[PDB]
Amino acid sequence: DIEKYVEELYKVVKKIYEKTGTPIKFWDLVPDVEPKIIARTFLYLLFLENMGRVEIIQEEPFGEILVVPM
Amino acid sequence: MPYIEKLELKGFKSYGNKKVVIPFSKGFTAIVGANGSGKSNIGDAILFVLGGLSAKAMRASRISDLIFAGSKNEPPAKYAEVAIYFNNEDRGFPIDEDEVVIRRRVYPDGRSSYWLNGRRATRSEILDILTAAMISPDGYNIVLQGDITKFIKMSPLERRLLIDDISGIAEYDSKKEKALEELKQAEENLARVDLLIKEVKDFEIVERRYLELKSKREKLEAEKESIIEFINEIEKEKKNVFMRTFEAISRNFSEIFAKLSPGGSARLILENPEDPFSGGLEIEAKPAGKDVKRIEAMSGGEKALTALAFVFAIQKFKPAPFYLFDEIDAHLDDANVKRVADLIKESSKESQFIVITLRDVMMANADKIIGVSMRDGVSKVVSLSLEKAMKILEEIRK
Repeated sequence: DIEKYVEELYKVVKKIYEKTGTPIKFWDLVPDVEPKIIARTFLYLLFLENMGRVEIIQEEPFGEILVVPM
Repeated sequence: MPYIEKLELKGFKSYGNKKVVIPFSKGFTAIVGANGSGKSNIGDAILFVLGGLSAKAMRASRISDLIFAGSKNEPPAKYAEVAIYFNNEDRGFPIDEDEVVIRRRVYPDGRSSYWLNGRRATRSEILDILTAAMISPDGYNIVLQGDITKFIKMSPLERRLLIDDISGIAEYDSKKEKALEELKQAEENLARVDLLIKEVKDFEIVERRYLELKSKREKLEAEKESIIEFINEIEKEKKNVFMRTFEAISRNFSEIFAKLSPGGSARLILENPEDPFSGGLEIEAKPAGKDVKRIEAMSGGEKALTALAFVFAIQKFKPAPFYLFDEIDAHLDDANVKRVADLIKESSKESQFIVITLRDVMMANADKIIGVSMRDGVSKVVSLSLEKAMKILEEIRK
């Protein structure tokens, strides 16, 4: 039901990382300027991180969030 | 009203030996992540630091099982620790500090220690300070896993006592106890004077003593009568304050339930409207197109919407400092979760709300979102501001 959207987002993260080799800004991953879509992108990344497929990096609270695939 | 600024966890359940700080919105925070991330342990942490004694209520089998048991890269903790930081700028806490810190540690031997703003304190002292601030260790405003079922199975008497509390009639019970003490002394003095008059019944001596006793008796009788009137007045006022409170919350409950359950309706019921304190508080609800059912007979989503309508009916009359929800959406579809989240967001202007969820429709309405994920058997957090996010992305839309 949602598993395909989480996997889709993973493949996007991996493909972009294979091209830049640098951490991906969370902001660049959010496809619409709508609170539910911001929230859903964040959630799908947290799903991926709990499964060990990405790492979420944040230095300071409410600071820039970056994503690296594992 | 005071509100939670942050929560610090160290060695507590899935949170490891490096202190983890969880910041909160003054308004609506959502705590999100996968099931199994440790997001729900944050709810248990708040029950814990506010004095919870029941391991089961904190989703543990024994108190010592709250202590971080070690992970791939970490040893077990020597103790579990949680600290909660309240903003007190308006002195909701009777403490002359802009910040009130409560800290609890539990050790493998099962003992707990508490601190209040750095100084040691007993659990009783902590509960007293929380009571003074009208913060409940596990009151109606805390609805964690299993608490909707508890509210459904709750006795009508227990349900009324909740309204007794909100209404504030405890001050009337106090005044009554003191007037009964005065009445007691009056009666004792009357019986004493009555014995002395009986014995009295030399002429000048006995007449003098009889007149003085008859006069003391007359004062005592007037004093007795005025105390009895005062008690009667107190009892009327107590009933009045309770009924004013009940009728306003009852109205709230019907409106809110009709809003959460479109086409539905519901009522609070006093088992004895003539003397409310001799009976319980009952609930009947009629979902759209279904028969009238009574709350203990309700299942699934209807049951959760009813319990939530009751919580918000109270918070609209007398808002608590914060509300803490988890699993309230387990039997609600997206359409229903939307209605609850809108109600939460609208009420979050008057109370702090902390909702543990993975439902994006609930998430969407939050001021801040705390994402939780478990990395190598250890939970860690990432914090996001939705207002900030909206601004940053609107500006990128150029």
